[PDB]
Amino acid sequence: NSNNLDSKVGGNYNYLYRLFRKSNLKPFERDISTEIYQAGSTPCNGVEG
Amino acid sequence: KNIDGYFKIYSKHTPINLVRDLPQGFSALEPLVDLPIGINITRFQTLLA
Repeated sequence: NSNNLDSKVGGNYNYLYRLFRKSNLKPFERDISTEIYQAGSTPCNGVEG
Repeated sequence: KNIDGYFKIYSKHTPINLVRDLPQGFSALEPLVDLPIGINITRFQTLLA
């Protein structure tokens, strides 16, 4: 546990995770790409959708 | 080659006497360099003088 080490009372929002992604990944692979995932079949561009 | 984030470079140098062709013969490659980067490479170019 690292609760007393880095967690802040306002909510430690430095700790992120990649939730939405089109495919499962190969072992020992990382992704820092931040492109918007089309969770719907409608393609979407720009800054949101 | 690049397997499991490991880039393998196998090499050999040979003195030859030939003008425009690839020589007919046998020559094994000693494993020389390995480098643990961990990236997905798709394209490659040479660089001359």
